Amino acid sequence: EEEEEEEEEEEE
Amino acid sequence: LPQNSAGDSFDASAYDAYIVQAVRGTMENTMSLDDIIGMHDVKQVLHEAVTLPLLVPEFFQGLRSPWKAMVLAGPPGTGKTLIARAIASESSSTFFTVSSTDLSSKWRGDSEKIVRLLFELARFYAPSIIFIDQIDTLGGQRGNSGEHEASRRVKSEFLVQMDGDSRRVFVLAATNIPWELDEALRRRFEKRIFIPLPDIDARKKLIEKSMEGTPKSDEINYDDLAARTEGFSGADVVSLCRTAAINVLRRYDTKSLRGGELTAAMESLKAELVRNIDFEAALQAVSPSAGPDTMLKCKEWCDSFGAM
Amino acid sequence: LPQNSAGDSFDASAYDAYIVQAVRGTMNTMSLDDIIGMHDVKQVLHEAVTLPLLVPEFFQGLRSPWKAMVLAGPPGTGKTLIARAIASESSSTFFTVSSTDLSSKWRGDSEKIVRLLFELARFYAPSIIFIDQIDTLGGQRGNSGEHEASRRVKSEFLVQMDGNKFDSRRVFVLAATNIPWELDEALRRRFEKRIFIPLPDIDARKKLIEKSMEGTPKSDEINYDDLAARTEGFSGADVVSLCRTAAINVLRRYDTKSLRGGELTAAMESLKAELVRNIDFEAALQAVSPSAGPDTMLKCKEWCDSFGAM
Amino acid sequence: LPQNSAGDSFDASAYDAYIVQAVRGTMENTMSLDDIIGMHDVKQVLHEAVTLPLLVPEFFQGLRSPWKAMVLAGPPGTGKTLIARAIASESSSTFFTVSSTDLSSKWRGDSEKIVRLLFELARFYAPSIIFIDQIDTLGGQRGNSGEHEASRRVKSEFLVQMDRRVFVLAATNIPWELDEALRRRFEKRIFIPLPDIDARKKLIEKSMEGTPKSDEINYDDLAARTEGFSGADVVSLCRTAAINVLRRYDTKSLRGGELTAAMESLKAELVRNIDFEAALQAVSPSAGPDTMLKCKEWCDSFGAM
Amino acid sequence: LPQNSAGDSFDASAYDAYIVQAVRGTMNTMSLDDIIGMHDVKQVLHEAVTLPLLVPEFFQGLRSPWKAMVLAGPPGTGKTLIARAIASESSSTFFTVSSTDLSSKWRGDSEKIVRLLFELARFYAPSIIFIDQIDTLGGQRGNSGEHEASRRVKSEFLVQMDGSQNKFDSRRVFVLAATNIPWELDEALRRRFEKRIFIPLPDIDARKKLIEKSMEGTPKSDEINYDDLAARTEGFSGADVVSLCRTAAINVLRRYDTKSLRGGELTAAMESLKAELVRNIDFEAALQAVSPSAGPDTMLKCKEWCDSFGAM
Amino acid sequence: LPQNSAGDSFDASAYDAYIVQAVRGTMNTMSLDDIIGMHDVKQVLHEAVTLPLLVPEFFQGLRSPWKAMVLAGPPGTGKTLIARAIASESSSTFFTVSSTDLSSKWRGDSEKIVRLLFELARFYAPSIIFIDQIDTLGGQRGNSGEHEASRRVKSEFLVQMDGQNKFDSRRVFVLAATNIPWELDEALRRRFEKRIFIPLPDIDARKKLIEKSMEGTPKSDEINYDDLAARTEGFSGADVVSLCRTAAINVLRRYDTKSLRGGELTAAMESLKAELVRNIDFEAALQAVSPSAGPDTMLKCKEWCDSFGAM
Amino acid sequence: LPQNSAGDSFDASAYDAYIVQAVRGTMNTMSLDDIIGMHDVKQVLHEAVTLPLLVPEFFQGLRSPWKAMVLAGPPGTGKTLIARAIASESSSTFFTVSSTDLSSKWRGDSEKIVRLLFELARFYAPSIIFIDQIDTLGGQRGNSGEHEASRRVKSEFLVQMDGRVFVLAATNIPWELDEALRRRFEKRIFIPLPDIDARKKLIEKSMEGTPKSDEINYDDLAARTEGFSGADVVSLCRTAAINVLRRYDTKSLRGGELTAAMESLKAELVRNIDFEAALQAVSPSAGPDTMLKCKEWCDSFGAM
Ligand SMILES: Nc1ncnc2c1ncn2[C@@H]1O[C@H](COP(=O)(O)OP(=O)(O)OP(=O)(O)O)[C@@H](O)[C@H]1O
Ligand SMILES: Nc1ncnc2c1ncn2[C@@H]1O[C@H](COP(=O)(O)OP(=O)(O)OP(=O)(O)O)[C@@H](O)[C@H]1O
Ligand SMILES: Nc1ncnc2c1ncn2[C@@H]1O[C@H](COP(=O)(O)OP(=O)(O)OP(=O)(O)O)[C@@H](O)[C@H]1O
Ligand SMILES: Nc1ncnc2c1ncn2[C@@H]1O[C@H](COP(=O)(O)OP(=O)(O)OP(=O)(O)O)[C@@H](O)[C@H]1O
Ligand SMILES: Nc1ncnc2c1ncn2[C@@H]1O[C@H](COP(=O)(O)OP(=O)(O)OP(=O)(O)O)[C@@H](O)[C@H]1O
Ligand SMILES: [Mg+2]
Ligand SMILES: [Mg+2]
Ligand SMILES: [Mg+2]
Ligand SMILES: [Mg+2]
Repeated sequence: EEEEEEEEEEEE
Repeated sequence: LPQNSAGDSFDASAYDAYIVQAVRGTMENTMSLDDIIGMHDVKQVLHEAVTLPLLVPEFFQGLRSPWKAMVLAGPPGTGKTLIARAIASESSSTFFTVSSTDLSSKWRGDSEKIVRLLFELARFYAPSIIFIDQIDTLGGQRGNSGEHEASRRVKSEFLVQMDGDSRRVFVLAATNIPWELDEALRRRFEKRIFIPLPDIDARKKLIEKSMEGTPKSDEINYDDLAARTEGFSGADVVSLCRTAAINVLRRYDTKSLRGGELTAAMESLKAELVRNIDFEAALQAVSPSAGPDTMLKCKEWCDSFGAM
Repeated sequence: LPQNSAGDSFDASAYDAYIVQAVRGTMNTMSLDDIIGMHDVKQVLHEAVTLPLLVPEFFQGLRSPWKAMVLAGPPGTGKTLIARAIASESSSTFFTVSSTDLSSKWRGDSEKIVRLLFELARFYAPSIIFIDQIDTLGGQRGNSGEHEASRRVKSEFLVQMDGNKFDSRRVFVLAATNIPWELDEALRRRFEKRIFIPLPDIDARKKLIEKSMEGTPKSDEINYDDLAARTEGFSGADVVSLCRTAAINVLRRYDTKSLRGGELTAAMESLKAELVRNIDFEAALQAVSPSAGPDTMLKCKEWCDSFGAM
Repeated sequence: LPQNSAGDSFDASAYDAYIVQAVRGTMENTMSLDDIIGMHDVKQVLHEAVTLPLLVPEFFQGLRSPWKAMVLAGPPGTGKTLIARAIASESSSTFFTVSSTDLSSKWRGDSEKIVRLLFELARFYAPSIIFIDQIDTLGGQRGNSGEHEASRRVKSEFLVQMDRRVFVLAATNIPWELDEALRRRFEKRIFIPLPDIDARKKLIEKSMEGTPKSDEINYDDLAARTEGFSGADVVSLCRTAAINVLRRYDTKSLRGGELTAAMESLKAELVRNIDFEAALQAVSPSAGPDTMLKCKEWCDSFGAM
Repeated sequence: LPQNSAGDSFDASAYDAYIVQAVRGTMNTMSLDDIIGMHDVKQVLHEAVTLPLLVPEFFQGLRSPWKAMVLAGPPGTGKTLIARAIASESSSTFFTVSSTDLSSKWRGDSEKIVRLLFELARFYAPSIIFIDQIDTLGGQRGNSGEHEASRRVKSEFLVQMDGSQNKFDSRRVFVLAATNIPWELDEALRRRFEKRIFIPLPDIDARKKLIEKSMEGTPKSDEINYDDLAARTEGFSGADVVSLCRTAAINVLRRYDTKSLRGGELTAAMESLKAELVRNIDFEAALQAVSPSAGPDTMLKCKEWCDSFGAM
Repeated sequence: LPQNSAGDSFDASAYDAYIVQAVRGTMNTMSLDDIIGMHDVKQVLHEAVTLPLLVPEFFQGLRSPWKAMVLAGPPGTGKTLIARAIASESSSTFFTVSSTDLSSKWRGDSEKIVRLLFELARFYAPSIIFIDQIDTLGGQRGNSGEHEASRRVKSEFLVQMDGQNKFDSRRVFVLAATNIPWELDEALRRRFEKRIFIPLPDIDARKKLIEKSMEGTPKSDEINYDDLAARTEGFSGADVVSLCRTAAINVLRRYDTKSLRGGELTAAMESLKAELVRNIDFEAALQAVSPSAGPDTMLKCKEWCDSFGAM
Repeated sequence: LPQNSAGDSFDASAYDAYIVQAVRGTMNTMSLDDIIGMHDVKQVLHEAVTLPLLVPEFFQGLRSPWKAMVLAGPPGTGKTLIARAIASESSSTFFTVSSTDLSSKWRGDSEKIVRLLFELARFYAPSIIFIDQIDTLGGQRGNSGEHEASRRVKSEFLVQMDGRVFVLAATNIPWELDEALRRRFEKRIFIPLPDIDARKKLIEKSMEGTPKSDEINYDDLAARTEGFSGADVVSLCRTAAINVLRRYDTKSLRGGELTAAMESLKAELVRNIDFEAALQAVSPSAGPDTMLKCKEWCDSFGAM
């Protein structure tokens, strides 16, 4: 019972 | 989920209870296809893809199977979300509406199941119509830089779902940046049409169609106001009409009267004509949201790749 | 969430707690008659906010009230002041969002805070949304260094801000900026009033100097015409700063770095009755210079005289 | 689940019911392999890999074992999925269909269970063909910058699970983004080219087999004027020709009355050669010649044709 | 997070853990007579920090206390020193913010740090914030090739530095900043920083008083003519006169032979050395061995800029 | 991050797991008398590292120890050699930083490496940080083609290097090395006190280097070190060792030793152990390698350090 | 583990009993002089492993004994053959390191194995270890979406590289190497394409079981295979073998009596036309661009 999410990274 | 015609039923069992609420959140007879002026080509394509399969469906068989997609592309103010409302009002078909925000969830792998539920519901209910607004979002080439991992599975679900059972769906998209589309997605949109700014004779009909219903003078020369715009975007002519109509409120100054006998002055200003001084004083205060190089870029792309 | 007029209640079930909190977190007593100048901005705010409450039998057909307005001009001229004066004089629900309420590190919250904002603004009242520094938020769309999650926010502002002949609840989106040539071409169309705001001329600085100096005891020697003619290119904020530096220059003549603790408040009682003399203005007018030379005023005037709808 | 041949049964008791549902939801409207124009080499490999071991199972014993993989690369519109559906139809092999929305797996540690159950169910029904469509997705670099901690398990589950006869097809538009360890597991990387001058005339003559053409036998001219048409555009050319046969009688003026006999006046109307000329002025190719050159260079560098 | 005075608390539930830690991580014996020169900066600090704590009934209305100051000058003089001097000799909490705290890998974590910073500085006290090296943080806003996340940091400073719309609940805050490149600030952020002040290189009397100040605590002779050292260091900055005195103080070690005695008889010669004075030979060799980090084009450009758009 | 003196440990909680490894990746028998010449460098390193270690009661207040040094000049003179020598001379902890360690993909993952490096240098013993080739890290700040992620690195150095300064906890000493000392900042030069310049050639130094490189058991007859010093004009400190190396390769390259096996294979290998070199292979070694450095760079660095350099 | 020379013995009771069993399973008359190219590699090995062990006072001090080398070139040259020839020619305990001898399921035991390997290398003899496929072992250290254990095993790798034991590298993709890894790699030599020597015997071994005519000349085919890798000759003979099948007609006619046509095709033997059509249809998967980038890398970061 371990859900998953999505995140946002920014790069250069 | 309501039942369709002929009393069938959908079995939404493998999906969570908030996906189906979103798709149900995406899902009359006021407007008509005569209120829009110009745009004969897209009206012909709509007439041969939406209306005429309903009357004589023993003709559209084999090679003459009806069309399956369309893209309206052009300058940002010429009227291409108006024709989606005009085809939703004047049809007997289930009309979905999907923007770019009814696809995203912060959980992994629920963004490419909303699309599959949308296409399965659009097949199951009716000879339906899907209207994906602003298709340049969820577009773009797939070998781009800075492209997220879920935002490629969205494009792959659109790619695998939009091909290949006499049930009809007619996905209709609208954009104003057409060159930023995928190479294997603008193959599926079998008709890519251009819409220009209105010419000298369309703008006179637009002036006369917006101005009717409001009492005016008989000394307005409409041909001068048609020949005097020269570059108005077709949604700015309505703004010129509104600034001409509200200018009768700025001639009788109401900023001095506050409460005292005002509501009878707003009756004496209720039935006052729109004279030519209103249009002459409204032409010096309305300018287009110009920069016609966007229109020239869209003309070049739709003259090198458009399939009317 | 609170209720509204007529006792209804909003049903916020599909949104998480920290989104409805971030929209709840963005919901003195000055009048519109203290803003110096800006007559046409007052006119559009008049016939777009005030008159649809008194007589709504007029604004029905072609005369539906305006739905947007963008102010544009040089920095420090009177934009956020007209926004706060509209929030203080009207009876509307007022939203003050900015570029930092619409951002979160999860995927799919930036384009849901906007949707929840517009749904509450159409549910509650004849409300007014005031988006500040919109040049940060809506840039040019087909650009070079654009992260993907800003395209969805610009698309959400494009979708929400134009939509049946029912649902006669009003929402008026007022926005301010000072670099207007960076707005998207699909978003510059929605703001159907794009008024320019100028730096004050030689007759609107006399009223400003007279307005900011009510309360402090001045002499009868100062002549406001010479002080209006020696300031050229001053903004509103610089004129207020000059009128502040004059009274602090009244303080700066006494050596108050010397007394340490003993009866300093008794020493500060002889100072709280002194008059602001002409010498203080002749010193403060050499102590204060404008903040920027004219290069954005001319560019904003060349923009709003070709693409603007006053 | 159903059973298999010879009366056995599969015991899928260690998985949840919804994983069995998600794999069972993927598993014959007759096409023929002669209904595809061009591409004799792909049919050659499909022949030697599917049809011959049914008939001569003694010849394929040791080192002459058949191929066990394939991946088709090329431009959009050249007919990759038609080969897969045609080899799905006219075969007694169990077909499958895997896509990237089928390995969704919102929970943790569950996508690899779907993949392993698929490859266990393929080696249960003894002939089997799997068609992983759009293998661009799930085929990123295994040490890439923005990647989850779960997709690498998917690629590792393939790379352990690719090694009872199976056969795995694929198809791509952008084949250069395939991984290096995922490339050498595929025994045959074939190119799919655009139609030449000879194939286009056959395609225009095959698509117009139902509607009556009369004298427009100038098919060499239509094979000459369509310069860079991508195979799936000449079908749009014939379709636009038939709808332009509809467009010459102004039908947007009638309102219900006489919209059957006039529609019977067009049911026998033959396609003149004014309509093909009016249809070449309103159909253009869907792209430019860029991705063709890029996939051509990638097949020249890596493609074991 | 600690409590403030008057026993209240702070409800930091809306922000994550590491943002609260990264704002908490930015939170004596100096005095404002240890700064030679700089009269008007001391005057502005005296009438915007120290006087409202004593007489709060005076500064009400038009005479409201200031809320910004930017120091602009050459890279030698004392700008970082005046911030620590006003931090020691006051009773307000001090926030040292550099440009390396407003930085995180994720999207939307710089502006939340700036928002939490200004909320904490308004919650605790009549505090002051010292943003050092402001020109690496707010540049121009419409340049060619800036990131799309530094723009939101500049917009967050623009929205947060003016505000507190309620005329009641007035809790004071004060932003201090230092720059070497003052012609590269945004035209909209330069308005909020009222009181732009130039800081010059030291004059003759400032050099003489600074030599007198730094050369106490170490015994010198009586043959040193300070006027010759004050008139011969023409063009020296503020942080080079201290280097001149340090070289002149270690030249009394360089004249003895300590490299020769390598360990053996090294602890013995150091015993008689700590009371040996410094004669004029050491200052002569220290003048011969130390040059300024010159190039006054930057001083000339910064002086012309703060003479055009400056407000003392 | 293993440990330090007195058994304490660091709390690397606020930093990621791929940054602390990149700072850990920045951490033999070279004598102090191996380097000839360079007396100013040895004097400053002596009075700033070794004498503060032994008697710290002398160094307080005005006589605080130094905190910086720049070694600027022509290429091939021995700056890295002085770095390694002062590493081996004391028991100090030696970090090494170039421009290829301070580069990552994500925005703001490069400004943390500098802060963690200085935090570890303060947390450990008296340590030496050796920033190599600083002409790339700190250039001019208000430049024309300055990247937006290279101004914050320079700002991090400016803020970190001057430091809330009294009761000095642990000494750190930061070196530098460059060939181009005019394309350097105006706020990073000032923080680098003791900026000094080192030249490549000297005739007694050239004589001492050919004395200190000659370890050949044969060739007691080619001692032309006066002529080897007169033909050492325009030669750097690196050209002399390669000159001795090409002399020792021309010892066995003057006589053809190819296809020598089967008959007297072992005797052909040990006869070159006493192969007497003469002026002929000496002259061939002279004409092998040319001085590939012009006088313009050395003249420009001398004209810079004569005007902006504190010895 | 067996005993070593000069009477010593290891007691590895501190470490695990399964890591030693994973390192003990890695401890002939091959080609001594059959490599007619790259005699400079023979010279540097002649002066690095043979000459400092016959006369150890000739390569000392200024004559510096080397410690590492990185072989770089095509995949058709003898990268394994040279290390195997020095292994079968010298009398040192040749170890080998691929990407398979370092992987374990537990955390904290993936770094101890290289410590045990270098300890056994120093303990047994003046050995020679060869890291096989270094191109996957060490890449970029400061990468992003890679897990942290690769950085830990590479830091343990750097912890024991300084220590006799002659490490040697061989790479096919050298441009993935780190800027800090290449400091110990003392020579990144440019290795060219090989001669005829061993491809002809692989042609002869790879066609057994298949009937062939007596008109095929293996010298002309083995002089035309300049640059083929190990599996590329197998691809050549597979193209010829399936060309024997595809020269006949079985795609057009189907069903009726295909058994006799297939048996007559199976009786058929390889001609010269099959190999001539195969050399123009088995084009190498090794494209003519990788050797160019290896040339630019050995010109840039190596000394070759
Ligand atoms: N041909 C037309 N006939 C009548 N009204 C029109 C026409 N074209 C534009 N309009 C005006 O345009 C307004 C609607 O905007 P429009 O239909 O242009 O959406 P759009 O701007 O195309 O959408 P987008 O912003 O995505 O481009 C209507 O209020 C209508 O007054
Ligand atoms: N027309 C005006 N009448 C009276 N005061 C004014 C006027 N214009 C500006 N001011 C003064 O200027 C100060 C700041 O005005 P305002 O808040 O509009 O700046 P701004 O334009 O919002 O700044 P920015 O351009 O950075 O958004 C106010 O304190 C106000 O007193
Ligand atoms: N060689 C061919 N023979 C018969 N039909 C063809 C051929 N080439 C293209 N077509 C037509 O082109 C259309 C597209 O086919 P298909 O979907 O296989 O293209 P695709 O490029 O494989 O799709 P995708 O872009 O998803 O890879 C089909 O409807 C088919 O009628
Ligand atoms: N006005 C002054 N009075 C006394 N000492 C001064 C003065 N100005 C500078 N100094 C001396 O200069 C040294 C360093 O000054 P400081 O650190 O303030 O420079 P800075 O403002 O940081 O310059 P930058 O910000 O460009 O690096 C201090 O040790 C201080 O003793
Ligand atoms: N002054 C010197 N004293 C002793 N040895 C020297 C001297 N100069 C050069 N050498 C010798 O020359 C060799 C090259 O020196 P080094 O490796 O330091 O080059 P470098 O000075 O770092 O070059 P660059 O400054 O261009 O980076 C060293 O091994 C050193 O032994
Ligand atoms: Mg629209
Ligand atoms: Mg404002
Ligand atoms: Mg396909
Ligand atoms: Mg400073």
